[PDB]
Amino acid sequence: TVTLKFHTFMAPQSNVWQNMHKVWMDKVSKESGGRIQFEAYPAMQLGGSPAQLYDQAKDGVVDIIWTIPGYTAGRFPRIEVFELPFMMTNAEATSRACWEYMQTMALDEFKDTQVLALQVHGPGVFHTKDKQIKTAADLKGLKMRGPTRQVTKMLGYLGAIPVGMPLPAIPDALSKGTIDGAALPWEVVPSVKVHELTRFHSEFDPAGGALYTATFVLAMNKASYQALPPDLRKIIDNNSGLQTSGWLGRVQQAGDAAGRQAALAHKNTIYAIPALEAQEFKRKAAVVEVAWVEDMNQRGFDGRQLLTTARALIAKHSKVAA
Repeated sequence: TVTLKFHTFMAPQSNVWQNMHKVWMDKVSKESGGRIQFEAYPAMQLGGSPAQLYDQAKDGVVDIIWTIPGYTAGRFPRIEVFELPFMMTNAEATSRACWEYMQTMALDEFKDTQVLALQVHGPGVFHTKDKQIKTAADLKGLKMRGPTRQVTKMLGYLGAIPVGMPLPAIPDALSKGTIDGAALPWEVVPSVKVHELTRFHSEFDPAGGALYTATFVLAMNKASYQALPPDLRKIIDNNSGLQTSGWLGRVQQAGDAAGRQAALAHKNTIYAIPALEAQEFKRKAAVVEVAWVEDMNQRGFDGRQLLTTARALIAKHSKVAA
């Protein structure tokens, strides 16, 4: 028997905790006949900032974490390709692409942990207190939250004043007024009561693509993983990799419907930006991927190859998960 400590920043009443984290741990426990048990901690209950989750797993403070790599500035530069403007098709396909990309192109980026899964969320949405966002000019001078440097870089090119912060910080920032709005997918909105703190929501019609998504890593302490009995390690392996990555993304995007409905029930205004206007967003944001390629080249990586591969892998896995 082995008890693994799991830590993350999600609230327990969230779509992620209830339908991804608890489900994954329970499947692992059940498939092991109860030999693998978890002491699970949501809502950063074991202390620290969300940016510190990855190092807690690496350092063996806990055994497994689920975090956004970009919560730790410039630590994980190559996975950021999936956060560039208008990259994602759907989360399941793009999550599968993320897994294969890191495994084949950038295996050393996470080599200090045992990566169990990699995934993205559904299409990003704008949530604002006062201003409806119909065109990019409506963002001018608004203080807008993003989760990672590539999303805040895009927001800056759209004319917003970008503010980086992790998910749990968003309510206190909305309430004290250090931000006017936030970029989030629909699925997470009710877990932070953002439909109660904002009045206007602008999504992108699917015909125009997805403005952005963020990447997530499910990472395990390497010592803890190597210390498992081979039979229990196999159970962990069976619940790691490509299929698990796609499944996590699929479930995260499947919660978007419920978030939109919570907004609608609260009598908020939802607008869908049509594909034609989406083209003005892509025009304004087009330099972000050019700058990322240049940053990768300066880091000694093959930035053009990484972006070329990422688009191809998204295309390929979208044939599987359409």
